[PDB]
Amino acid sequence: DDDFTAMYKVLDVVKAHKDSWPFLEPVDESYAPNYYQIIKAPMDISSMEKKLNGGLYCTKEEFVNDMKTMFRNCRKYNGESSEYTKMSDNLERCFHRAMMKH
Amino acid sequence: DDDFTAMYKVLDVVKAHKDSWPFLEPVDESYAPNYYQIIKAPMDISSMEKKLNGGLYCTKEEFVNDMKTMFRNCRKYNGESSEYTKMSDNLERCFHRAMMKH
Amino acid sequence: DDFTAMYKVLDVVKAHKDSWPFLEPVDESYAPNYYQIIKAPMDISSMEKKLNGGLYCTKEEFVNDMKTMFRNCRKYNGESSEYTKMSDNLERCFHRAMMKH
Amino acid sequence: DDFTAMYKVLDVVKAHKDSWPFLEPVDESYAPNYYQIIKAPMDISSMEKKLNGGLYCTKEEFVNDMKTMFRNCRKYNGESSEYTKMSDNLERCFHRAMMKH
Ligand SMILES: C=CCn1cc(C(=O)N(C)C2CCN([C@@H](C)c3ccccc3)CC2)c2cc(C)[nH]c2c1=O
Ligand SMILES: C=CCn1cc(C(=O)N(C)C2CCN([C@@H](C)c3ccccc3)CC2)c2cc(C)[nH]c2c1=O
Ligand SMILES: C=CCn1cc(C(=O)N(C)C2CCN([C@@H](C)c3ccccc3)CC2)c2cc(C)[nH]c2c1=O
Ligand SMILES: C=CCn1cc(C(=O)N(C)C2CCN([C@@H](C)c3ccccc3)CC2)c2cc(C)[nH]c2c1=O
Repeated sequence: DDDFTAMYKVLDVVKAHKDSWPFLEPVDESYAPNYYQIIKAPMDISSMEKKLNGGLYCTKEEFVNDMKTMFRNCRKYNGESSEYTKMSDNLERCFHRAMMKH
Repeated sequence: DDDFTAMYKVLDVVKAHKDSWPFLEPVDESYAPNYYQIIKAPMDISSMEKKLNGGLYCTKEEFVNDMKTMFRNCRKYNGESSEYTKMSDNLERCFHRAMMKH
Repeated sequence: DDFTAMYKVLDVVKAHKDSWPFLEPVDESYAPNYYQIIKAPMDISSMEKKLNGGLYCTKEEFVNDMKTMFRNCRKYNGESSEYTKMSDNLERCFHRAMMKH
Repeated sequence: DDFTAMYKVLDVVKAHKDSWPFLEPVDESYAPNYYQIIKAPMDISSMEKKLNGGLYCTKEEFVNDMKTMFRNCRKYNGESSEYTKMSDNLERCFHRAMMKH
């Protein structure tokens, strides 16, 4: 198969994970005060989906980088001890297994 | 062929233009004295890139308004006869061509 | 020339489906004591930095860093590892590209 | 087109009185552990090689390499270094040239 199909299958697996729900859409600032003042490059699963379906991921590289940002942003904003960060770790290990499979 | 994909393609075209380089990042005040005191709403290509990839442009209207602001700030601070203003007219024309294509 | 050739070859390698574990320096949280075991770590981003920094005088000097990158994988993960299968895939791709460019 | 502009800019930059420390990759004998500290080394000769090799599609990557050059200087030598004064001068020079060409 090809890189598109692989990335599509990976996102589907990631979205299905029990802890994906905080990462599905862009962060609502009413739930997270000054998120966009703190986070310079916001990233979420729906934006990755938009880029993928829009033919904007030429290679797996820029896909991994966006994933890397989504998790970096979580850690940065919520802290290492946050419940969101535990979920982020779980989702990261999920993204990793999926990459290895697809 | 989606608002997101269209805006992504447009920004890429704009960044590639010969005169985009002074609009790529937020204005360095060391090159433009008291820029931030004069300009109430600063805007640049990297900020718009971050807004787009963050899922913050619901419609093209939102995007056009930021672009309008970016060029308004240039004319305001540098004046009609400035070399920056010639560049900002060229880039505005570039923004327009891209919006018609994508 | 050699410069442009080395440039095109890294691009081909990065584009390969199995390049993603070789793109950045190894995260020790995924590979315990990697840096204690591997004495000369190498990754695609590091070679890109050397290339762009004018640190590759020869084509050979560059080919040795690539070779080290695959050697390190085999050494650390073993012959039967899933990483080694991807390393093999990335290696012949590298070779195919070197012959074309 | 963008080529000619970037070529003229580099020529102007190379001609500047303070360009000489930035012309070639850093000699580690003058700067101890430079390559251990600086992860992305950049210099004018490397930028010339990329330009002449057709690796700058747009002015954007060219500006980014220039930004790296100066970032490296500041990082390694500090804000109060004589090299950093030279770096500021060369940056002002890069800027005038970019406006002209
Ligand atoms: C870790 C991922 C990024 N991230 C997402 C947050 C976030 O967005 N949330 C928790 C919710 C807000 C409401 N939404 C809507 C769409 C929804 C969906 C289903 C049921 C109720 C509400 C879901 C995500 C959030 C909130 C803080 C304080 N920090 C963060 C944060 O870092
Ligand atoms: C193959 C050669 C180099 N090599 C890389 C490893 C490695 O580092 N990885 C596989 C991951 C680490 C985390 N990153 C992040 C950004 C990521 C990417 C995609 C999904 C989740 C997380 C990607 C590569 C790794 C782990 C072992 C046990 N041996 C190795 C190893 O020999
Ligand atoms: C600022 C730019 C990058 N940068 C270059 C250095 C550097 O390499 N130099 C200054 C010289 C070394 C030898 N060469 C030769 C060609 C030469 C030229 C003229 C007289 C003698 C030798 C020129 C660059 C250097 C040294 C420190 C402590 N930090 C740096 C450093 O940050
Ligand atoms: C045009 C729109 C916004 N705008 C940006 C300016 C600005 O910031 N610049 C032109 C530079 C500053 C330094 N950077 C670096 C990375 C650079 C790039 C190329 C060569 C040298 C240095 C690029 C933008 C600037 C300066 C005045 C007097 N008015 C303005 C101004 O209205």
